[PDB]
Amino acid sequence: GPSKPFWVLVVVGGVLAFYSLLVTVAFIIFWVRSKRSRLLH
Amino acid sequence: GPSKPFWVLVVVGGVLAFYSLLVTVAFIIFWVRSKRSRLLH
Repeated sequence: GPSKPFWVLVVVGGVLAFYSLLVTVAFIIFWVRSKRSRLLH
Repeated sequence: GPSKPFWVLVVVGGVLAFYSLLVTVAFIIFWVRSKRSRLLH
């Protein structure tokens, strides 16, 4: 009647996976790439 | 009544994010690490 917990489970695992993966992974890419501090080869 | 909801939310979202993040993050970094390595010229 009031929806099953299956909703709160997909909603949490869904947003957490995209937000944590894109924000955390992108953070690593900028940390080692920015460490260069210079370009032009 | 007791079904350990918070426990599964952290365990499920914790492993899923650590698996795709640890394997994918290490995959891209190692790709340019070997190609941009050479050290044999």
